[PDB]
Formats: sequence, structure tokens, C-alpha cells
Amino acid sequence: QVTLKESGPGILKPSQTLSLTCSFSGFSLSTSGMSVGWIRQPSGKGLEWLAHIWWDDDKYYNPSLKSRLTISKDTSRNQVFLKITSVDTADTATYYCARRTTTADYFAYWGQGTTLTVSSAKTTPPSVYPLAPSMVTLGCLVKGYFPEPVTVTWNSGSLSSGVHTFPAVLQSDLYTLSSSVTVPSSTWPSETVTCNVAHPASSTKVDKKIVPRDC
Amino acid sequence: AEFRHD
Amino acid sequence: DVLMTQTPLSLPVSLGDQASISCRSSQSIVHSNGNTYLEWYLQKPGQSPKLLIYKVSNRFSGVPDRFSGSGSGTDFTLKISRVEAEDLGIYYCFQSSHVPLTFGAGTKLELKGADAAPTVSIFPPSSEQLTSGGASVVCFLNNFYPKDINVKWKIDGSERQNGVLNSWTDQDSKDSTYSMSSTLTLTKDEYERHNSYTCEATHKTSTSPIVKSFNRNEC
Repeated sequence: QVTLKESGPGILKPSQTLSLTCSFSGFSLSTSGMSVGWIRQPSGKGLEWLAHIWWDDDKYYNPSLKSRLTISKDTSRNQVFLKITSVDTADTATYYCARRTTTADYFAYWGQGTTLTVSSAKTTPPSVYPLAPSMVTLGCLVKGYFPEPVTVTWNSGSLSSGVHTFPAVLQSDLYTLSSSVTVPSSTWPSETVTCNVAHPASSTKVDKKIVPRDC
Repeated sequence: AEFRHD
Repeated sequence: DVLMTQTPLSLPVSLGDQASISCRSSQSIVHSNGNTYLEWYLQKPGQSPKLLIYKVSNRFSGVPDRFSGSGSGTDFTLKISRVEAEDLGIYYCFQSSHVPLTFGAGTKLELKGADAAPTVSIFPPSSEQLTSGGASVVCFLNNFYPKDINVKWKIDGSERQNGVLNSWTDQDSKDSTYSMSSTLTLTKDEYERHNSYTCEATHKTSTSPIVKSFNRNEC
């Protein structure tokens, strides 16, 4: 079967060199007409073609990355490599390798991708803050953590309905998100509501009980 | 610049 | 470079209806060999993109016949008949005639739902955060449809553009609504220069804005 499998370093600091590997099986780059390309996707954003290599060593590059890209292959080992020098935050993306052939001239086969984060951030626990107000909406703000992810639950998981936990966004190299929960006004504050926030990378777990605001 | 399509 | 412009970027549909996606190349993508190398890919959540159509109108093997490509010159169209839930995701056109190879920005095929005004809630900075010199003001705009919405922060009645970050949830798989958070981050010093804070939402469900406010001095 035709398969492609990307691997990479997972995380790099700005200025470092990215070395990606595409290990394939089910075909050979010694076979006439064979080619492999690299395509990336910043999260929540679109696809960008980067580079391409053919069985006879012809290589094509996207000018948008200038002299930063180098594609190569080891047909003996069934591998294609992509090197990107001087990485910066904009190189944060999922990287895919994909095959085309002269007789099947389209990207029919893709790998699952390898995800890369480029950041100078250090591991940092979140600051967790209460968001206090027929139905009532409460929340918790989870601010200034790195790396992803955090997990947020409400009442240790017993409150699962009516919850919106929003995607994290970057603020000065650190992540922030909030979670909201909506419950009947008859259950709060008469009954407690607590947000539980775990950030595995920093070895932290915090509970924040929500109490009513005055303004 | 054209891409390869043999 | 060839720019590939897709329309629309968001496409709500009822199940079983037909969806039509437009893709226009900024210049000819007819290769010297005579073929037009326009491909369509579908990326479902958490998955790699998958091939649907090649050379404008040729269906890749295994692709349901409800997917069909057509076009002429520089104008291309992907048609998806009798839309099923499994068809939801992001569709990309792609030209491979010219280097660099280029994709369209992607069109998200999404579901239609019943109109619903957002439920809007505003929250002042917590005392815990203020102790540390920071002041985040949070506004939730929850469970609304359709997708488009205009959110403004006002401080002492005047619009505030700087320091605002927004986040959106994926369309809800149950009620097909959207939710968003808007967060205004200030220093405590900045926060203490004003008293009235307002989150204002305008949505097609009403000609009147939804306005939620608090006064700092009452907190």
C-alpha cells in the first residue's frame, strides 16, 4: 500500500534549522514519473505548497520562502527531506508530504502531517481568574500559559452541558483562553460552580470557585 | 514558470 | 504568482441541498501541453486534505458522483449535490500548472440553522487579576446564528479598538450555532483611567444592538 509518514522536531526556537523527513512505502522514487512535494498549513489557515522533488532529481521551490528551503531524497532509504533554515514564528504549521505521478498527476496520497511550533517561550503555568456575573452565564479566564494545551472542566466534570471553551489565542508568546458555562439561575449561587483548570506541561491544577459580582 | 506535467 | 480566489469563503447549506463553490485564477492556467491543471481538495476536521477532482472535471476514483467539477477559461466551479453531513469541511481549489503551485483560501461548507440572537455577557477583571497589575475585560457572545456579527468595545462611551482579541468556537454539532469570546486586555493603570465599560453586539436578528455594561466603581 502507498503510505507517507512525516516526522519532525515538534518544537524549535526562532533562528534554528527545521529538518523534516517524509518516510514512504508502497512506491519508489527510482520509478520513472514519481514525485513528492511538501505542503504546509498554519492552524486555522490555508494550504501553502513549498517544494517538490522528482525521481530524476529535478527540484521546484516556492519563491515565497526564498533561499530558506532545500529539498532532497534518499531513494535507498525511501525518504524525502525538507530543510528550512532560520525558522521564525510564521513557520508554526502542520507540514504534509504528498505524492504525484506523471500517470496519476494529482495529490492522491498525503501523509497525516507533522506539527511544528516555533517559539522562544518557556513553560509557564496559566493564571486562572473567575468570571462572575432564567439562566446565568459564568466563566473562567485562563491566561498566560505555554505550551498548549490546558483542560477546563466545570464541577469536576459534573457540569458538562452548556459549556463553551474557546480556542486559545497568542498574546506576547503566551496562550490565553476562556471557558463559559450556562446554568439555571436556580442552581447558582445556591449551589456551587467551580472551574477546574489543568496545565500538564507546568505540573499545575487549579480550582476557581465562582462567586457573584457587585457591579 | 510552468510546473512539470509529462 | 497565480492567485486563486474562491467564493464564498463560508457556505451554509441544508442537508440534501446542492452547494456550489466558485474558484477563479488571476491568469490562465492552461499548461503548454493543453491541459488545465485545476484540482479540488476537501479537508475534514483533523484529517489531511483529500483529492476530489483533477483537471477541472475528472473525479478521482472512490469519490462519490455527487461531486462534480466544471469550468472554462479561468472560472471554475465545484458542485456538491445532495449534501451529507460527511461532506462538511473546507474545500480548496488548487492550480498546478504554474510555479509556485497555489491553493485558494478555502471555502468552509457549514450547516444552516434557525436564526438566534447572541446571549451576551460582560465580566469585569477579577480582584485576583487586579492584584497582579492586569485587567482583562471579557465578553461572551454565545449561541447565535447566522455566523456574521459585529462586536464593539466602548469605554466611557467611546469605541476602543486596541487590546482586543476574539476567539470563535466551531459551529455547534447540535444546534448549528456559533459562539465567540471577545477579550479587552488593559494594564490596571489603563483600566483605572475610566469607569464605564461596554460590550456591544450587532447581529442580523435585530436592528437594535445588544448592550452589556458595568461600572468599575461599583465592583
